[PDB]
Amino acid sequence: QNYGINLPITGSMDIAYALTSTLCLYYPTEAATEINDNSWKDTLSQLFLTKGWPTGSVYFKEYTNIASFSVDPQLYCDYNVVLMKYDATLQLDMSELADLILNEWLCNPMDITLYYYQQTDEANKWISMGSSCTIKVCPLNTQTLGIGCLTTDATTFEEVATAEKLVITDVVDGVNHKLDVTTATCTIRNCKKLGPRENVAVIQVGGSDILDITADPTTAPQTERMMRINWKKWWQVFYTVVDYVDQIIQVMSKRSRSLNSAAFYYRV
Amino acid sequence: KLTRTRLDRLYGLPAADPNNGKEYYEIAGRFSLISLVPSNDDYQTPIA
Repeated sequence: QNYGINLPITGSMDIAYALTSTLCLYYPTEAATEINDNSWKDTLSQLFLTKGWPTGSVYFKEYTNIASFSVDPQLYCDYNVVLMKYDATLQLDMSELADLILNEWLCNPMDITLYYYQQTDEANKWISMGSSCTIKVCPLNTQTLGIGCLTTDATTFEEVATAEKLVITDVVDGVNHKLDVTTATCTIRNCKKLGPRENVAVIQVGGSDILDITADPTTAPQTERMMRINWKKWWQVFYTVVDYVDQIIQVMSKRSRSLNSAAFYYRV
Repeated sequence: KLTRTRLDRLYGLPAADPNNGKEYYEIAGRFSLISLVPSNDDYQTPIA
C-alpha cells in the first residue's frame, strides 16, 4: 500500500464497530538480593500464563545501579515496564531517565572541536551520555565573542554538569555556545523531541512523586503512563503488577513507530 | 686525623683538600617550586 503520505481517512458512526504480546521488565539488583530466591522467574512466568499471556517470549534483565542503567539504555521489546527506585537525593536522575525513555529523540552527532551550536526550537535539548561527562560551555553573543568567559581559555567556563552519568541540558535560544568536553569518554548529541513514546512506561517504586517530563517550567503534568505505588517488599510489588496487568496493557499500546505500516516516518 | 699536630680525631672536612679526587658532587633529585609568579592571567588583553 501507499506509504509516507498523510491522507484523509473516511469514517462513520452508524456502523456497529463496538494475545500475542511480548512483555519485558527492568528492575534493580537490590530486589533480587532481598528476595533471597532465584526461581521466582518461573513463578512469574506461570502467573503470567494464568492471566493469559504465553511464556517463553518474556525476557528479564537486571541493572547493577540506577546510574548503570542510566548510561545507554537498551529497549528492544513490545511493552516496557521499568521499576525505578525513589530517593530524596537523586531526583534529577529519575527525571532525566523517565524523560529520555518516555519521548522519541531524533539525534545527530555533535563535534564541539570544530563548530559552534545554537537552538532553533523548544524541542532542542542536549543529551550527554558517558562514564565521566562534565559539560563546559561559554555563551557567545552575535559578534562571536565571550560574555563572562574568555573564548581563548576553557577553564573559566560556566559548567552545567560534573562527572554526571547522564545529563540533559538546554541552552538559551538565538545565541552561539562554545563547548569543551573531554570527548575521550563521553558523547554529546543534538536531539529534537519529535513526539511522545507509549512503548515505555515507568512505575516509580517509592514515595513522593516528583517526575517532570517537560523542559518548560510552566507545565509539569502527571502523565497516565507514570505509575507510582508504595513498597516494603518486592514480592508485593510484583503481585500488584501481575494482578493489574490488564490495566497496564490497556493504558499502554503497541509502539507508534513499528506498526509495519508507518514507514519512512523516522522508523521502520 | 692530622699528623704532627696536637689534636687528633678531627671532625669535618678540612679546608685544604675538600675534594680529594672529585670535581662535581652530582646530586639528582626532584624539586617542587610553588611560587607567587607575577602574571595576571590570559586576561589583561584587548578582547578583539
